[PDB]
Amino acid sequence: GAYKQVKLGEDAPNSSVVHVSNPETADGAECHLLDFASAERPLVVNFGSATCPPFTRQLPAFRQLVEEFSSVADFLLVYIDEAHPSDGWAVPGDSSLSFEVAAHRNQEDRCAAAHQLLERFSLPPQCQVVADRMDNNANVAYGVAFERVCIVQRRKIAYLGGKGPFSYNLQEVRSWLEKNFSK
Repeated sequence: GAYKQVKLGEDAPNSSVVHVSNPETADGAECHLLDFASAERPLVVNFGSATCPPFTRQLPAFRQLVEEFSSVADFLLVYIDEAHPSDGWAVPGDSSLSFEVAAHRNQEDRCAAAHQLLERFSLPPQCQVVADRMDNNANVAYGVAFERVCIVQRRKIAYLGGKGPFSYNLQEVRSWLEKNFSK
């Protein structure tokens, strides 16, 4: 109504997004989040942007999850609005892991930033990538505060990272996957 609040167990919002080609569908094609979900296979959805350090710091660990589990689970990176958009002048005095991105003007800018991200962090095609639409519908529906992971299973939210200081933890996602595939 006036605000959204998603929780564990609820139906996963079928947000509108745009494909970002990640070759080994047409680049920029419109699609929906649940287009990437299949049978009882978990879909691990990782929301963030290049200027969000908690997100980029764990992108290598995300890549490893994709490598270890893509035969049994699907992976989707949803590129949202920049956490810390650049103004182009100030020089990060520390060498930083990720790269600067200015505030997106349009969908093309957001898709371009996702293309930059995929190259910088060596994400493989099995890590499917989309960009949120410019109305930020996926960001708002999934309650993302700069970065979040949601695992969708059987059309419902099976895992939803919390709001604590260290709630964004891809090794907790690893644990979920280990449990799901264990006897």
